[PDB]
Amino acid sequence: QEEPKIPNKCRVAAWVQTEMNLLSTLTSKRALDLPEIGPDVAPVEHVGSERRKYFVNEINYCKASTVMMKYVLFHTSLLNESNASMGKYKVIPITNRVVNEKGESFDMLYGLAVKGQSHLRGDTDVVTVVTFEFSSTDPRVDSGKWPKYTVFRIGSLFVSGREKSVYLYCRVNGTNKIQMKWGMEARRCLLQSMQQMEAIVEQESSIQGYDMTKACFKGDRVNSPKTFSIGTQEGKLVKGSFGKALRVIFTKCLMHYVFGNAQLEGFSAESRRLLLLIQALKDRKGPWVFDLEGMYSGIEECISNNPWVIQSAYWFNEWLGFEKEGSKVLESV
Amino acid sequence: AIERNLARMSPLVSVTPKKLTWEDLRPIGPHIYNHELPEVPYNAFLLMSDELGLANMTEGKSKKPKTLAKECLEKYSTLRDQTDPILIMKSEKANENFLW
Amino acid sequence: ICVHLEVCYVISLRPQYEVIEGMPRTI
Amino acid sequence: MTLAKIELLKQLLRDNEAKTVLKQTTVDQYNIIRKFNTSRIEKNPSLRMKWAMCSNFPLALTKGDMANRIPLEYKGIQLKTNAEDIGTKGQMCSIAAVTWWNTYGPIGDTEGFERVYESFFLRKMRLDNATWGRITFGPVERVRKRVLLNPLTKEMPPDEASNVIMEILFPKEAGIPRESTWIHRELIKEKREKLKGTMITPIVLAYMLERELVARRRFLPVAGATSAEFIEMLHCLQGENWRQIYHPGGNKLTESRSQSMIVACRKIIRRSIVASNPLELAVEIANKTVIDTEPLKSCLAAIDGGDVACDIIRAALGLKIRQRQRFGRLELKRISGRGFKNDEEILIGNGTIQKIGIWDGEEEFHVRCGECRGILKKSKMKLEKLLINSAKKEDMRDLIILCMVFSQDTRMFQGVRGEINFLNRAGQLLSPMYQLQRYFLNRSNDLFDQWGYEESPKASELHGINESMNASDYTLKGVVVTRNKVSITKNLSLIKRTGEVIMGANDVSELESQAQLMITYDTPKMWEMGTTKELVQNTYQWVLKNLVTLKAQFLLGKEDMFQWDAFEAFESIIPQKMAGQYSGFARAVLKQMRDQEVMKTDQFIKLLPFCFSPPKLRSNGEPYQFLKLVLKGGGENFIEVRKGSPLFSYNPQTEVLTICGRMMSLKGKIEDEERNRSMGNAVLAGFLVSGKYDPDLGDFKTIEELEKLKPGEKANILLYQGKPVKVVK
Amino acid sequence: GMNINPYFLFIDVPIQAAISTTFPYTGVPPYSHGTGTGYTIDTVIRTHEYSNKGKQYISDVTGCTMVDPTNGPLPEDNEPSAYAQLDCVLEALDRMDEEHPGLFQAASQNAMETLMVTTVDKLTQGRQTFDWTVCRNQPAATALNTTITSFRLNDLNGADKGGLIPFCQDIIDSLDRPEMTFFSVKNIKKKLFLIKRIPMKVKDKITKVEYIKRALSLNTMTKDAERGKLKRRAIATAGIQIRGFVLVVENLAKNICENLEQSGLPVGGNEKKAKLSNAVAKMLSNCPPGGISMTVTGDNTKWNECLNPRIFLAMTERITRDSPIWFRDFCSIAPVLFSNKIARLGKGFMITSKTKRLKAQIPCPDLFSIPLERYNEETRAKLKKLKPFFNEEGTASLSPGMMMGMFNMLSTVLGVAALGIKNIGNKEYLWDGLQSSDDFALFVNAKDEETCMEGINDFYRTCKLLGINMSKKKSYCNETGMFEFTSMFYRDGFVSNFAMELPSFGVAGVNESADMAIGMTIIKNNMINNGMGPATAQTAIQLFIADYRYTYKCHRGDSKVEGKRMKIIKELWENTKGRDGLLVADGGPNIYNLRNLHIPEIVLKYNLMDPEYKGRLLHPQNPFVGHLSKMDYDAVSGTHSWRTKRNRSILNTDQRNMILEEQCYAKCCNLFEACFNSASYRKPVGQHSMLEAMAHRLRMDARLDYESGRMSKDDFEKAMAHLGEI
RNA sequence: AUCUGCUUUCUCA
RNA sequence: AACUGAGAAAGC
RNA sequence: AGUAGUAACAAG
Ligand SMILES: *O[C@H]1[C@@H](O)[C@H](n2cnc3c(N)ncnc32)O[C@@H]1COP(=O)(O)OP(=O)(O)OP(=O)(O)OC[C@H]1O[C@@H](n2c[n+](C)c3c(=O)[nH]c(N)nc32)[C@H](O)[C@@H]1O
Ligand SMILES: Nc1nc2c(ncn2[C@@H]2O[C@H](COP(=O)(O)CP(=O)(O)OP(=O)(O)O)[C@@H](O)[C@H]2O)c(=O)[nH]1
Ligand SMILES: [Mg+2]
Ligand SMILES: [Mg+2]
Repeated sequence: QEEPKIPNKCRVAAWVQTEMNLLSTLTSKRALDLPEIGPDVAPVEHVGSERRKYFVNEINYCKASTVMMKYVLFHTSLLNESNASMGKYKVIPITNRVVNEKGESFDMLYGLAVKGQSHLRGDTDVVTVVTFEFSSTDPRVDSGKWPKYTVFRIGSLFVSGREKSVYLYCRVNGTNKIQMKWGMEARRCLLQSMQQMEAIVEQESSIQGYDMTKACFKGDRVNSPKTFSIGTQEGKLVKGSFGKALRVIFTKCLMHYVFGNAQLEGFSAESRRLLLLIQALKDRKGPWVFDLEGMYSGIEECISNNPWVIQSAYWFNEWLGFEKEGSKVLESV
Repeated sequence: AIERNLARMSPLVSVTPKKLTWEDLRPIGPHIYNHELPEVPYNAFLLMSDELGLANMTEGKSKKPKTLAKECLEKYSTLRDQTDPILIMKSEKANENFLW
Repeated sequence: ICVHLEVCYVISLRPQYEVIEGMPRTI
Repeated sequence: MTLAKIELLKQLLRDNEAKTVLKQTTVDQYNIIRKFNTSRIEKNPSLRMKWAMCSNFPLALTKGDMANRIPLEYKGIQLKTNAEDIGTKGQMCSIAAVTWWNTYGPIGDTEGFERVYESFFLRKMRLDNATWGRITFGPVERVRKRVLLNPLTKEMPPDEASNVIMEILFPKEAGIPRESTWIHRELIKEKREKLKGTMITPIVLAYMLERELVARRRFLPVAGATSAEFIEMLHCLQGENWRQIYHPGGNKLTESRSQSMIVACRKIIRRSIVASNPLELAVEIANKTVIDTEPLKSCLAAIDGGDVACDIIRAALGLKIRQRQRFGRLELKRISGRGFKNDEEILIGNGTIQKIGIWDGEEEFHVRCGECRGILKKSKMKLEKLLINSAKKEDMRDLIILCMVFSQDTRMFQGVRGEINFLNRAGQLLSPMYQLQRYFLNRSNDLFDQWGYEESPKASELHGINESMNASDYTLKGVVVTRNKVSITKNLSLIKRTGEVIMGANDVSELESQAQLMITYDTPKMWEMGTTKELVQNTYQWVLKNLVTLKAQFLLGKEDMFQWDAFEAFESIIPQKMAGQYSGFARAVLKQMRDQEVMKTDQFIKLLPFCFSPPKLRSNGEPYQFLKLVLKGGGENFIEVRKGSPLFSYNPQTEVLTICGRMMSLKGKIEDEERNRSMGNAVLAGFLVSGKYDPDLGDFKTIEELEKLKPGEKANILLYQGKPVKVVK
Repeated sequence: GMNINPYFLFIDVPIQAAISTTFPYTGVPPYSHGTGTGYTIDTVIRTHEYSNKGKQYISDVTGCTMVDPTNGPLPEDNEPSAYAQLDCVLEALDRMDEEHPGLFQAASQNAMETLMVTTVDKLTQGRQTFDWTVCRNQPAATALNTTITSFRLNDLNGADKGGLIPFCQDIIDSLDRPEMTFFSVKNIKKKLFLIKRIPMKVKDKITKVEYIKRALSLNTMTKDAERGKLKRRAIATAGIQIRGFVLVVENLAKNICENLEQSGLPVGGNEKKAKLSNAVAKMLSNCPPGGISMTVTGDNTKWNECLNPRIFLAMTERITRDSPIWFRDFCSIAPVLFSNKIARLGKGFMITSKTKRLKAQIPCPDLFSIPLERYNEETRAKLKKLKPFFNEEGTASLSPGMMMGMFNMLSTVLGVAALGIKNIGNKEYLWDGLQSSDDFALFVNAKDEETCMEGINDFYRTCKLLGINMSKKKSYCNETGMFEFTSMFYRDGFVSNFAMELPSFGVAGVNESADMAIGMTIIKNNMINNGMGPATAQTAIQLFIADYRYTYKCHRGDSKVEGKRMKIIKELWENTKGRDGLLVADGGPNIYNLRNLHIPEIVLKYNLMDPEYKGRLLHPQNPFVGHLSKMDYDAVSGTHSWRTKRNRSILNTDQRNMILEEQCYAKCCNLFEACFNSASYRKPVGQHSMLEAMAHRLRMDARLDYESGRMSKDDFEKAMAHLGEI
């Protein structure tokens, strides 16, 4: 009986922070293909549509939305090919539909995929997908980021007078039917991102007596725009707009899907147990612990090689340091 | 019975309550700061921020993914016709020849 | 019960009397 | 097809395995073999559907001519599988086959769909013939209540509905003719005649009938509208922060209108009593109150019923008072009497002590039930007399039972011997009297057993009756059978021209119940009729918005800043007993903050609303002292003077005020010196800070000890966990 | 270079208000792979190590190694302990009875009445039951039917009485049979290379002790799609013999729980939220003035491992004190069966040669047939620790613990009884809690924090006395006002956690119309009671329609998507004049919004459909919906209410004999339903044979047809002849 | 005054 | 080789 | 190889 391969213990990789920063940034293209919705009649429906305008205009023009749509479409096509061609090697192009501010529609080809034998009788049975994806990033910049990828240099492109090298990242990845199905359903990452923020808007409305979506996003004559603690720049807390926070939460949910496995589930559960204690501390509830090191070990056993979990631990430590500073501010009372 | 057994129960059986202070909240997972460990590699199914999508303006007519990819490669004929593998990086157990 | 059923049967293609006794409740 | 079925049975018995299955298996065990399944069913239907849709022929056809109409291939698209494997295999088709049928297939009859799904068509009709008001953004307190999901015209218990369905659809194999088969004979016959010309599957018809009859009740969060026509739109009606005014279509039962009217009148009176000149405010609100889609005045005029609150509002509005009451199936009219309700630890027959509502004093009611009438005279927990008229036996029994329960006779309470639940599975308080009524309606034998029997009247007209509903030689004790303008005071007291109060605001039931219909208040101050949490949040939001002006007036003015409409509305949720003490305590604390340099803005906001009622100081002229100011409604509705509260918490670090779950910011209205300022000067009325925890003084002194201190006497006060201080008078 | 830190959202929004962000339920739930034997052996070892200090003996009935931690030495440390004290449990039950006078008597009366009116059909309400005749997992109905047939072979006809009591009497009598003969299923292996396994049903016979072990055997497997846990766990399924009495025990415990103010069961959803909110409000209002109230959010570690079926037997006897002796014995059976429960270790372990590229499956009976050095370190240690309790036939003796945990209600009763003490030694603290099966939320009111912690420590020790092990790692305490109970996060009120119901937002995968209705209703209910605002509700509608169109390939008719269904959809779009009435499945537009989420799609579009399309869609005889049988009834549902056969194909396995038996039963049931149309709606009762009922029904129908003139005289003669020969 | 038939999915335990 | 209990939803 | 993670798939 062969020893099980334990997930490796890896350190924080700076590329996860870069992924979070770039996926939250506003691009110029729309990938969401949200279908029509029946005409509004009730004032509740009109309020919902008005709020959706802001929320989607924030999320829709973000790189995370394009990545999510690419994942959804590719997993749909991959499941279709796997069931249609179980005993054939199929080329499944990595494709997406994008729309810019001008309404122009573009077909985006991010690469090709080879769908090997896919006699996926079981739900967890694995089909190997060989992905040849175009990119502009030079792997040598962050070699530690690309030990799984064979990268060639196939040409160049001119987004403008500038010249950008093009590389072909080749990786023999794999996936099962469950992963394909949940990829076809990655659109839910929108809802969890919207609801959390939408609730906040609703809260503000109850404090102001009127719909506060425009005030929260842009700020009206009576209310300044909502600003959230979005991140850090040179060790100083930075403030982002409401839409930036919405995009950050949407990116967090998209990464939950992309890097979601047992490690992330366990880390989420245990770190939530710890987050509740931190909140009790912030509320001056005088929380008492019984075995804190045991809870910490439960949290830490889930941090092995999931990039999102490792970066979440790093962000948790940073946020905990900031909360400790805030408590230091609170002590003088 | 309960009071009797509690009296004769070992004192070592305690819930060990401890008032929580911010100092007790050490950073979680210190090993991730260990530079002796490898950086967590990129293991996502597809490239998220490094993705390069070749763009092809459409005409409101989605024929097929195969034809879409063919047209997009035809627009960027320089990349399609590249038959010279300029290997930049290689995975240890991969076969750059077979991959190309 | 046996005597009652015997009397009912003695009392009894198209029989004049259908029997409701000597059968389960549901039937 | 009896002959064909017999031939099929013989054919099946020709098979030994089927023969033994039929012979050995009993009728009860059929239900087991009906579920026989050798291969376990898969457990990821979503994945299975996504997998099958990406295949050729996932759908299964039904053998017949209609399946033959589907072409094998349509424009190169193979709709259905080839038929070269007919032998004991089956047939399959693609979703493209379904689309082809919808495009070019035969045009069938839709009458069956209209009949079966008439419930959903009525739902659509209610939605379409409905009007929408305006969406209001503000706090909404939703209570989890067991409400009916969909409207019904005849709701019956599930077993009764099942028997009715069996009679309608399966008259032959229906079993024993039960009480339901008789009391619903008309409906059963009507449905049978209506369903006579139908070829729809009997099981589908049965489910249609149960949807039409069986009532689906679920626990849902509701806010002022529990009628099923509103529950079906609950998702759009309101949330935790917004409320959509909705007017459903279709006809509404007058019972819901009466219940909503009672709730509206009770809310109006509760909000008006604290107001100066309560009559004027009550009239003003009632003139702008709409029950679902009709004004409150019209509902009061057109409803021959209500309660004390409805009568008070009618008198205020000019309508005559209808001194009528409803106690379930029993309808009563107060001929004369007077009684003040109290909570009594009544001992029930099965050894249960309950805080039941007990009335006192002589009271006479013209009572009626079904088609029977009578006169009930009662006193505190006793039925003095009950003169009933001749009517049907069942109606007379119902009237007698309901009058016994209404009189709250001690024998009636002692007559409970069985399972009676006065608390729902969710811990919510069920009405004790109605539960007793429900128990005694069915298990009525013990009530008459314990009531006692005396000699039947021998008078000229009075003849008594017994449990058989006949003029027996012995009558029920206190029961006999016979064959034979107001003015309203400023304080909402109904007085006869003689000078006697007949009803008052204090006589209005304090119960706060959700309205059956949606009560709207077409006034700018429509939030003043909300629940405790809504009122608290709105009042504190008003304080925050006007915090600058309130604080400026407080520093400059002396007494004119304590009187506001918002605080008047907030007073309606402070109990009258503690309102004056709270006002005195809060005013003293605010004045002590102002006179000294200690001004905790959070404490000023917290205590300001309570400084509305006239102060009621202690006998020595010093204000009362409180740790928590308890507000009306719910155990968690209170304000902590020192600690945070579920309704009011302050975070100095972020200067964030969490009120009823909503976070406002005091950043901008604050002084940086306030954080360093001590909380000990804004906790006890007439107390300032002198130093830290002094061991010599002793242990922390409680409110009772603190109130008894002398001037200049130091003591230990624990502001909250981990924060002790030393205070002086 | 600003770096985005999502946790900084918590600097503004409190954790509970943003708790939904802490649930990664948009990702794939973890799935177990391969064998579950490792986890089963782990749970066996954990149970026995938590009960090892107890009394170890050998069962004279089965020969298995039994461990009894009850009444054992009190634990001297904080490790999971199964050494429950009978005196302490009985004292807790007496305290609860004093708190609730007559509660036990009423619960016992209700359970006994339900048992007296309960039928054997109640045993068909299970997903997968350990069928002892085939020693596998079979659907509960299949296992029950096979058990009944085997009992018939053994002259055990109590099931024929129609009640659960006689069938359970047969169950306990079968243990006394010297040998049990039953219908098993074997398979012939044909080499074609491929080893095709053709199964056939034969007759087998086993001894008394083997049958006893099988009846007491629990079949173990691995749970799939579990969320929130790093490591996979094992689950177990019982047989009919155990479930029969577990039903009654669970019903009694449920009757008890429904009348306990500190129980989170059987209430759920909004009812549970109301109960918990009321309890929290009461405990907040009952805080002594100036005192400190502290809430402990606590989880119990190794709940099933440490719970002892002997303690549950004691609880059953204490509860059913006033019941007739027959009911007391009936309720005692289930804890007795679970105290002698045997665990089937599963599929065994796979041993592989990497250089030779070979793998083989060593089954549990052959687990020790190879040197332990050929297993990995963890498996080697697990097998070494399992050996004393290992049974040569390939099972493990698991007398302690509640591996299956089928006593959720009874365990809740035990936890509440633990909560009922409320004080020890008249100290200055009072605790009252909320108790689900194992999760709990304690509330201790005292004069200061020190006394609150004293009370919490006393509660911990008392739970240890009752066999309950509060998890110090996962449990924490704060001031009353914030806590968590059964993943419900209370912060001055239960906040809305929108992520938990997120996984159900997708296409339910039943059929097009059913999935449409399910998605719309899920959106509606999440709006009602999960904090989903109108904007998020409309976005959810959009996303559901997108997923629906990409699942059923029913994109908008005017869209440019291409597919086998899409060509006909476009043809329908061109043909249709009232395009707004076309269903989404037929490429029609989506007219759903918030106001009409509660109206079915066809009803919503009924007045917008074209008459031609409406008639084609709502054809009473459309072939895509299963009909009942021309004489076939009219299927009212539309063409989209179709069914995809749930094809349970197994590679290299042609279950023709099993399918034949299933189809024989199906034919008999179909004929019976044709004779008795009410069978589908109302369950047909009767102790007589199905053939007798069908014959009498057909005779009456034929006589009525003859008298009424429906049937000809010659046809009536034919019917009478056929019935006579029947 | 609302309390006094099963199957499947999701969540929780 | 997808268990137990509870809740909601859908279908028969 | 890879997916994945305490044990599996990489067809039978
Ligand atoms: O829905 C609640 C309440 O609004 C509703 N109700 C009450 N009255 C009516 C009328 N007249 N029409 C329609 N609906 C009505 O029934 C529920 C009662 O809740 P609650 O408000 O708590 O009732 P209350 O607190 O008043 O006590 P309750 O015993 O239920 O009596 C309600 C009603 O009956 C009168 N009443 C009862 N009893 C036993 C009385 C008595 O002994 N003596 C006198 N004088 N009156 C008695 C109550 O006073 C109310 O009139
Ligand atoms: N029969 C089942 N019971 C379950 C299941 N999930 C939870 N539970 C019950 O709830 C209890 C909680 O188990 P958890 O899944 O939380 C196990 P966890 O590792 O978190 O706790 P410990 O390892 O016992 O400390 C468990 O003991 C069972 O009694 C399940 O899938 N099946
Ligand atoms: Mg847990
Ligand atoms: Mg818990």
